[PDB]
Amino acid sequence: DALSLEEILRLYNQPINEEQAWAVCYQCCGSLRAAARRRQPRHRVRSAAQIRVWRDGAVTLAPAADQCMETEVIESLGIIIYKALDYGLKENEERELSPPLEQLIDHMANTVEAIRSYRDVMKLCAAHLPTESDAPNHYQAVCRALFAETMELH
Repeated sequence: DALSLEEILRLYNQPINEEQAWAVCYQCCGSLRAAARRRQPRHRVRSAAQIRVWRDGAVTLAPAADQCMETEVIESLGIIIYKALDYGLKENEERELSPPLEQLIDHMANTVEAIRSYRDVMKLCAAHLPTESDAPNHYQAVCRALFAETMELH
């Protein structure tokens, strides 16, 4: 009923595509934003195991095998996302990321030459679309589908 992003990465044994990153990012903060709104303990994104992907097409961060501020969660999330977008490459090689995406990840994880809150992140994910107002439906579908298609592999 929910696949961890790490299960999805093992079954396909390949990286998520750009869009899927944009999705997981949006979906995921959207869940974090709505958990801080109920004032819930903030968890760091340790590994892609914690990123539960839902049938209905939500993405929610789990608590890890185990203070800490918002900007930190954003960052640790951005990192897993990079790492996922990275699956199965060696050291010498890194993936050509489409600039607005590099630019998103670099900003979430502090790798640049602003973004202080989950909200900020979504405004950016949503900016990636031809119509800004489409985000919450598109990024559902996208994830909804990444679940469906992964269950087809079993």
